[PDB]
Amino acid sequence: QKSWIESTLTKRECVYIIPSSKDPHRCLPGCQICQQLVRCFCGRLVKQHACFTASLAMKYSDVKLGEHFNQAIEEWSVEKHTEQSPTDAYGVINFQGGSHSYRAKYVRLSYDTKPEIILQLLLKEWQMELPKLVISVHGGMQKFELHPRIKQLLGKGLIKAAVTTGAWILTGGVNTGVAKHVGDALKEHASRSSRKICTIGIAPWGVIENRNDLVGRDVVAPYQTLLNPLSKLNVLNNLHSHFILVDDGTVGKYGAEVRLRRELEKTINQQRIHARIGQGVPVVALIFEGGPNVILTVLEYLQESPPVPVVVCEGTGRAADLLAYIHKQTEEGGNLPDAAEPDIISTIKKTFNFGQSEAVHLFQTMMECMKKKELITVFHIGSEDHQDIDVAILTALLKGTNASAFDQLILTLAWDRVDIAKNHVFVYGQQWLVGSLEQAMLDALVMDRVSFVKLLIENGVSMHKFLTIPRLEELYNTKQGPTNPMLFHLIRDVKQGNLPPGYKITLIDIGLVIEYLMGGTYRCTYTRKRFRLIYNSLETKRFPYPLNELLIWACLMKRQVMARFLWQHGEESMAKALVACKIYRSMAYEAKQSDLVDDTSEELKQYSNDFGQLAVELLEQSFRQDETMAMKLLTYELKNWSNSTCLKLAVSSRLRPFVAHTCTQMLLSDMWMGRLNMRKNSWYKVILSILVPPAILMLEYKTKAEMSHIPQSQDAHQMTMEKKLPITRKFYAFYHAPIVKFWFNTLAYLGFLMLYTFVVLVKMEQLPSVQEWIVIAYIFTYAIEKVREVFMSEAGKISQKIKVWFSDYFNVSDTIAIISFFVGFGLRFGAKWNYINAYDNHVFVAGRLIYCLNIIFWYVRLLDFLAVNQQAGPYVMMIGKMVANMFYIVVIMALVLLSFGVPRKAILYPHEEPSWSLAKDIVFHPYWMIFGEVYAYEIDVCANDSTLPTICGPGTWLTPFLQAVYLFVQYIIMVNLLIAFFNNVYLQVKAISNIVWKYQRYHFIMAYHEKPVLPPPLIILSHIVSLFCCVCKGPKLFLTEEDQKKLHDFEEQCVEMYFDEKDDKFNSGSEERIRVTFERVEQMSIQIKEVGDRVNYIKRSLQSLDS
Amino acid sequence: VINFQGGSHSYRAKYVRLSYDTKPEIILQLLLKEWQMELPKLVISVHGGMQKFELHPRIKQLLGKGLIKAAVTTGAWILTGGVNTGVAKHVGDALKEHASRSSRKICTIGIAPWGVIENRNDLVGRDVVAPYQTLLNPLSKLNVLNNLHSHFILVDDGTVGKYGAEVRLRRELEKTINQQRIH
Ligand SMILES: CCCCCCCC/C=C/CCCCCCCC(=O)O[C@@H](COC(=O)CCCCCCCCCCCCCCC)COP(=O)([O-])OCC[N+](C)(C)C
Ligand SMILES: CCCCCCCC/C=C/CCCCCCCC(=O)O[C@@H](COC(=O)CCCCCCCCCCCCCCC)COP(=O)([O-])OCC[N+](C)(C)C
Ligand SMILES: CCCCCCCC/C=C/CCCCCCCC(=O)O[C@@H](COC(=O)CCCCCCCCCCCCCCC)COP(=O)([O-])OCC[N+](C)(C)C
Ligand SMILES: CCCCCCCC/C=C/CCCCCCCC(=O)O[C@@H](COC(=O)CCCCCCCCCCCCCCC)COP(=O)([O-])OCC[N+](C)(C)C
Ligand SMILES: CCCCCCCC/C=C/CCCCCCCC(=O)O[C@@H](COC(=O)CCCCCCCCCCCCCCC)COP(=O)([O-])OCC[N+](C)(C)C
Ligand SMILES: CCCCCCCC/C=C\CCCCCCCC(=O)O[C@@H](COC(=O)CCCCCCCCCCCCCCC)COP(=O)([O-])OCC[N+](C)(C)C
Ligand SMILES: CCCCCCCC/C=C\CCCCCCCC(=O)O[C@@H](COC(=O)CCCCCCCCCCCCCCC)COP(=O)([O-])OCC[N+](C)(C)C
Ligand SMILES: CCCCCCCC/C=C\CCCCCCCC(=O)O[C@@H](COC(=O)CCCCCCCCCCCCCCC)COP(=O)([O-])OCC[N+](C)(C)C
Ligand SMILES: CCCCCCCC/C=C\CCCCCCCC(=O)O[C@@H](COC(=O)CCCCCCCCCCCCCCC)COP(=O)([O-])OCC[N+](C)(C)C
Ligand SMILES: CCCCCCCC/C=C\CCCCCCCC(=O)O[C@@H](COC(=O)CCCCCCCCCCCCCCC)COP(=O)([O-])OCC[N+](C)(C)C
Ligand SMILES: CCCCCCCC/C=C\CCCCCCCC(=O)O[C@@H](COC(=O)CCCCCCCCCCCCCCC)COP(=O)([O-])OCC[N+](C)(C)C
Ligand SMILES: C[C@@H]1CC[C@@]2(OC1)O[C@H]1C[C@H]3[C@@H]4CC=C5C[C@@H](OCCC(CO)CO)CC[C@]5(C)[C@H]4CC[C@]3(C)[C@H]1[C@@H]2C
Ligand SMILES: Oc1ccc2c3c1O[C@H]1c4oc5ccccc5c4C[C@@]4(O)[C@@H](C2)N(CC2CC2)CC[C@]314
Repeated sequence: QKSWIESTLTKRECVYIIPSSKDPHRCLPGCQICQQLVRCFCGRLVKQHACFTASLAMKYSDVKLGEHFNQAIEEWSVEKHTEQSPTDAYGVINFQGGSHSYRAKYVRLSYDTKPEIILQLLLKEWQMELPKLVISVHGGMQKFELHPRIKQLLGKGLIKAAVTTGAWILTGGVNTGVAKHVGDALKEHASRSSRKICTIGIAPWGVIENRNDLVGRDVVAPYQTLLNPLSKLNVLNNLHSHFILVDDGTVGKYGAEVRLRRELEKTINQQRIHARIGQGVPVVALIFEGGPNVILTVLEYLQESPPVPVVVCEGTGRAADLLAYIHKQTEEGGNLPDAAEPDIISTIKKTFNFGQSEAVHLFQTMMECMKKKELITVFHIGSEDHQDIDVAILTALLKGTNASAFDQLILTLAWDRVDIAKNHVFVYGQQWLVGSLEQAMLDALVMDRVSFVKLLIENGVSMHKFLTIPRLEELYNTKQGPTNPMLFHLIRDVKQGNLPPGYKITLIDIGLVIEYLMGGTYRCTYTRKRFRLIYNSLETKRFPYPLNELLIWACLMKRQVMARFLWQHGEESMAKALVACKIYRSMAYEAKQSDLVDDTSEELKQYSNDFGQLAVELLEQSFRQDETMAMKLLTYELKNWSNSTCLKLAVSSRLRPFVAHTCTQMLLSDMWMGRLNMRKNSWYKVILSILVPPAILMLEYKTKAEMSHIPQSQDAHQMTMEKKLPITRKFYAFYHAPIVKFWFNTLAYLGFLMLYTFVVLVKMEQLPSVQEWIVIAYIFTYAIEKVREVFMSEAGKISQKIKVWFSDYFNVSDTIAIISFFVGFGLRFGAKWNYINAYDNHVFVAGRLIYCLNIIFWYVRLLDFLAVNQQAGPYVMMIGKMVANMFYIVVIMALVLLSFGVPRKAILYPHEEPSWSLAKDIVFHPYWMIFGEVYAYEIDVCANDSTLPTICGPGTWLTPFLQAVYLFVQYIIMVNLLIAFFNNVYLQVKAISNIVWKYQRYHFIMAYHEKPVLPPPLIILSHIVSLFCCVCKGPKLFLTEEDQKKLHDFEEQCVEMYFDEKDDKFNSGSEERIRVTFERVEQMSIQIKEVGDRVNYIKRSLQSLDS
Repeated sequence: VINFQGGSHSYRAKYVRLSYDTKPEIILQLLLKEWQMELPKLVISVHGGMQKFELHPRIKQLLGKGLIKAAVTTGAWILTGGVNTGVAKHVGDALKEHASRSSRKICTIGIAPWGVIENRNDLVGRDVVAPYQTLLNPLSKLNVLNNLHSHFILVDDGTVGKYGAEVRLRRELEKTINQQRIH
């Protein structure tokens, strides 16, 4: 029937009508007054039942003929004579808008609803979250009027208890008594926190007004909140979210829900608070201004398994304050103080007039409520006692119901409340079991509870003894937390597609993910021989560096707040940040290349740039402390990250601000020098020493101690271990310096162009000249070296070597230049000569003309040599970026060109056959007009000074007007638009070009450590040796053990200085000092007004003691 | 190194395990040259009662702050009992509140015995960076070292138990510093 409520829930009607006690009121003609006023013992009168069965019985006189044997008059029970029926009510009970819209729900169910059915209602149907706290408020109806001061504290404490725990608040529902003060607390401090606060009012379907207006199946009914003057009944409170309405008889009969509300508390406390915690949901009882039936409710909570605790307030003044006074004058669980019962029972009867007879009956309840003091928490207002009742609500669930501190701690873990756990669980004197704090850590890591991981580490948990292999197997294999939906896609990409449905993840599989993300020759510690054998066997079952293992975990599970926390703890801070920058970057690249409805690539790319910024800020901190030791931090092997290097990790991430940072640029500048001391040399001297080999020995070099921060080769280190440096060592130092390899290739390249310019300008005979064979020998041997750069570069995959190398500009240009040369040399050399006149062989012409065009590639390649300079380099990279940026302005200039050329050719040349010359003529002249050529005497072809007098004809007077418009658009609009484009894009392209230039000095300078000594006409001598030693049989930074110790102390010290100066800059800013002033002046305003009230309590005794 | 299991930070420290009959010139030669320590300008030998406990919160801030600003502004050594019972628990919690990585200037030297200390056999080793736990052992009653010290001097007369051998040697250390020139 498209209604889950109708198949399960229940209305119920009083179908069998028993009249009232004896008496109809007045009005002698008795036959009419038995219908007009006589109520049913149901409670409603006889004309409102309508009783489809007994409607045929009311016509006789009524149901059930007369006197009915007085024992049988009482016989109406709601079980026997009150018949059940389907729904009649559910929908939205939207209150008339005050501050906001304020929707809510209702059900109208029976009394005999089973406890499993009512639990099934709240969770599944109404889409509510299973809570972590139930605050059942209880007090007295209709009494009223807290003070203004106490209204703020009890109001604020009830909210911050519920929004920080995600609690249900069970109220009476109706606006009398408690719920008026519960909702006014919601009026003050809402902050739209009804998403987290779910106040559930359990009222009856009785004393509520406008019950017949709520009649309806799936009806969004409006409901008014106007205080009805003539009436005395109660309305619902506007700031509730859900209503449960129970009817036993009818309007009046003010109790049916006391059992059902209490049975609801039993069902929640039997449900698990979380899918990892065996403890059940706690229930607390808050007591405002109370009553006579309240005392039976408080005692019914304490006498139960489990013993639900009770929180009692004071200051309101009723039975609430009786429980405050009775609990106060009482020590631990003995009978009484001195005999002051005439003072107690007198105080009981001033609340409600009992009169010494059953006021004694209240005292047996007051002596059982002073008995269980441990489960009673009184909140004394006026001495800031126990600090904001939300502490005292949550503390009351820890003092009584004796359980382990583990049970106290894991309860706070579900609430996500550390200030209760720090100040009331980790107190002095608390004794802990051996494995309890470890089980708390395992729960807190899965549940993404960062501030508890911080608390458990400070209170004794060691991650070294904690983080085992099977436990870290679990941390990946949880769905009981915020998981990454991307990790399972990464695992199937490295296991070739096999996916069983259960599939507990192994660490052999995670390592294959890390090696896939880090790329290159990265080898994780999971996929090596030592780990696989001890993984088969299952101390050695622990990890040496646990916080390296969890930092990867937090990144792969996309738990950034956990990752930032686990980064600060442990060693190798700048390295872990660069690894994390790479791991998120690779997952961001996999996210785009994957068919998911949730991209989450911009989230990972932001996370990659956060750790990248941390790496730069640690390098800046290390560079300010000591320049030389910071350059060592860039190049020492890490021994926990696949023997990699902080440069190699940042270059792998393409993290430009690290490579462009002034520390790496000093290191790159010093690797360029080699063992030459180019601070006290000159570039004149390096070039001179290439041409004059004996001039090498007059050059100042660097000592072994001036090179401890520079990585070297293995055999280059052997040269340094031994004015030092005898003769044959100084030749190795010179010719293997990258600066020398450069000029020794540059001078050979300039001599190459001088020859290849000579070849192409001078007449070519049949056989090549001596100059031309030197050219061929260069480009051939130059091509071999380019083949060697491809094969022997970085990445094991041969096709991946290809994709990197064709990504640079001049490497693609070299490929076209090398191929087209031998196409040209082939046509040139391998052609049948004529012997009568050259250039009657069109194959030889085509070969020569390729030389004339191929030489452009080799002059533009001088920009490639010019880009080594600090000033010229950024401009060369700038030219390319400006061409790409101005493309669409130039396209517009090309359409304006064709808009003019086509009509000019059409008007001036009306008698043309189809020819490809027409394509030339519509483009040619209008293009040269952009560049200054007006063609002054071809304008106005019918003039006397015209150089085209035969073109004069019909309508050629239009073309001067066309060309006037053309050049206005080209120079005056489009050329000046293009000047303006470059001006206003200059600074941000010059800036980008500086960083790109500085980034790519790494790949440039680290290439010259691997290039041979000898330039590309003579390099073939070096390729023979390279094949000789390979068939027959990069740089590292060496450190002794006392220099690794001094370096690790430097890395640790500079990280400590980083977080201290970061905290000192935040605490000393103007923004933070104003607000801490703001928060203290707020508290001082509270105290002085409250001390100002105490000193007014002093002057009452001044008038007394003056008397 | 007797590196404590990381709480707030790494918190390294040293130890020696020496005798009772060490000559006063030898113990002075130990602290300065070998452990690369600076000769101080103040020695604050704290003394109190073991295992008693629990200062108030208000008095914990003033006595905590005053002991640090005495030591960081003078470059002082603080001589404690070393073990976590009694005084050194309150000396180190002063270091927890107002550290500001000022262990570069603060050199708290704990002189404990090699007796009542737990995990003494785990510290057995020539040039060994040994790990050391700070877990409150429930069944036990013995004392652990305090994590926020920097140097430990450990004197054994008999064995575990026998709670006094260092009272003479700690006092003879104070004689050697007061015979050295402050500058
Ligand atoms: C004697 C006279 C005869 C010849 C004179 C005429 C000479 C003509 C003038 C030519 C201009 C010369 C300079 C070229 C600059 C190219 C820029 C570049 O590198 O772009 C990209 C090439 O990315 C690649 O993957 C390229 C792969 C193959 C090589 C490209 C050949 C282009 C041919 C040119 C066509 C003309 C050739 C016609 C002539 C034969 C760089 O990569 P990316 O953009 O960073 O993205 C890479 C990553 N990705 C792989 C994931 C996408
Ligand atoms: C990492 C990437 C960068 C590296 C790239 C490196 C690879 C570069 C690849 C280069 C290869 C390019 C093609 C070669 C020429 C063939 C095309 C052609 O037009 O041939 C002509 C010459 O035909 C001949 O038989 C004579 C050729 C003599 C040898 C020179 C070409 C090969 C050299 C290559 C050395 C390169 C090796 C470099 C070292 C590895 C055919 O026409 P014809 O015969 O003239 O005319 C016939 C009619 N008639 C007789 C009536 C006139
Ligand atoms: C200074 C350069 C111009 C000079 C020529 C040499 C060019 C040198 C290289 C330039 C780099 C290219 C820049 C980006 C464009 C990529 C390719 C492309 O065409 O894309 C566009 C399609 O194209 C069109 O919509 C128009 C096609 C007409 C081109 C005709 C050339 C006329 C100019 C010739 C000169 C006549 C001179 C007469 C006047 C003096 C669309 O863009 P896209 O594909 O979506 O990509 C854009 C950016 N994105 C990747 C972020 C989306
Ligand atoms: C924007 C709109 C433009 C129009 C679009 C339509 C284009 C249609 C193109 C058509 C060209 C083919 C038709 C002609 C056939 C060859 C014969 C010939 O004319 O030879 C002539 C030269 O010219 C040539 O040899 C041809 C020129 C080829 C380049 C054309 C560029 C086209 C595309 C752009 C590529 C640019 C590169 C960049 C690309 C990225 C030789 O003869 P002559 O010079 O008359 O001299 C006579 C005297 N003689 C006997 C002594 C020699
Ligand atoms: C890469 C970025 C994209 C660039 C954009 C596209 C580039 C433009 C592409 C244009 C296409 C090429 C046009 C020529 C067509 C073929 C010519 C031919 O067949 O014969 C002609 C050969 O003449 C030539 O070969 C020279 C061609 C003129 C030079 C063009 C310079 C570019 C100017 C524009 C640059 C900006 C263009 C703005 C765009 C609107 C001669 O005719 P014939 O019949 O062989 O002989 C006649 C005999 N007679 C000579 C003795 C009288
Ligand atoms: C690949 C890299 C090599 C490295 C470079 C050094 C090695 C190269 C060195 C020398 C090789 C020269 C070839 C040997 C034959 C000598 C004859 C000769 O040249 O006679 C000519 C004189 O011309 C000259 O003296 C120079 C001619 C080339 C111009 C550039 C010279 C400087 C290049 C290198 C130094 C600059 C370095 C700049 C940077 C510091 C006279 O002309 P012809 O020859 O009678 O007539 C030509 C007609 N034919 C062609 C049709 C036959
Ligand atoms: C057939 C096609 C061969 C394949 C082409 C494809 C590329 C092949 C690879 C490379 C190109 C060839 C290598 C150079 C040798 C040239 C040979 C030659 O003919 O020399 C001639 C002169 O030559 C000279 O006097 C100098 C020649 C080379 C000088 C440069 C190399 C020195 C540097 C170190 C590097 C060493 C070289 C590097 C090697 C990689 C002698 O020949 P000839 O006939 O007696 O006389 C010439 C004309 N005559 C008869 C009118 C007088
Ligand atoms: C991957 C690289 C691929 C390279 C492919 C290799 C291409 C090889 C292509 C062609 C081979 C040419 C050999 C001859 C073929 C038959 C014609 C013939 O014999 O002679 C005719 C030649 O006519 C011409 O036009 C010759 C030039 C053609 C090549 C054009 C440049 C291509 C390279 C672009 C630049 C490189 C860019 C590449 C950069 C990537 C006419 O001459 P003849 O007959 O001797 O007699 C005179 C006239 N008679 C007959 C009237 C008397
Ligand atoms: C046999 C006779 C032998 C000598 C003759 C040949 C002389 C030598 C060859 C050429 C001229 C260079 C001489 C000046 C060098 C200055 C040093 C310098 O600072 O270099 C910078 C650029 O280094 C370069 O190499 C820039 C490019 C020049 C070589 C290639 C020719 C392109 C430019 C010209 C083409 C034609 C131009 C148009 C006009 C025709 C690099 O240094 P930096 O960043 O400034 O920082 C200084 C510290 N550092 C050096 C440690 C890095
Ligand atoms: C038909 C008539 C034509 C009409 C006119 C129109 C046609 C003429 C138009 C354009 C011609 C200009 C060509 C250069 C354009 C490069 C653009 C580029 O992408 O550069 C790239 C590098 O490239 C450089 O840094 C270029 C360096 C070499 C200079 C170019 C040669 C010009 C000089 C010789 C000329 C001498 C003249 C005589 C010879 C004939 C940079 O690319 P990017 O955008 O920064 O991308 C981001 C970085 N990334 C690459 C790593 C991914
Ligand atoms: C409109 C703006 C204000 C201007 C006001 C003043 C001007 C009034 C407006 C327009 C004037 C049009 C007529 C003038 C020609 C008189 C001379 C003549 O004969 O010329 C030629 C013909 O010329 C023609 O046959 C005219 C062609 C039609 C032009 C279409 C509109 C042009 C302007 C665009 C639209 C306008 C809007 C444009 C947007 C601003 C010569 O040919 P012929 O006769 O054979 O000569 C003998 C040749 N023979 C000896 C070689 C054999
Ligand atoms: C959007 C833009 C509109 C303008 C435009 O670009 C695109 O549209 C293009 C189409 C081109 C024509 C296509 C076909 C031919 C036929 C050919 O027939 C051989 C004849 C003879 C050779 O001698 C046989 O022997 C001669 C050339 C011609 C007319 C082209 C001329 C240029 C034109 C007009 C181009 C022009 C730049
Ligand atoms: O930062 C770099 C600093 C210096 C150099 C490079 C850098 O990056 C490269 C790059 O990229 C460019 C993009 C656009 C325009 C020019 C370039 C260049 C130029 C270059 O090709 C070049 C010099 N050498 C070879 C040449 C022998 C010197 C190789 C490396 C190279």
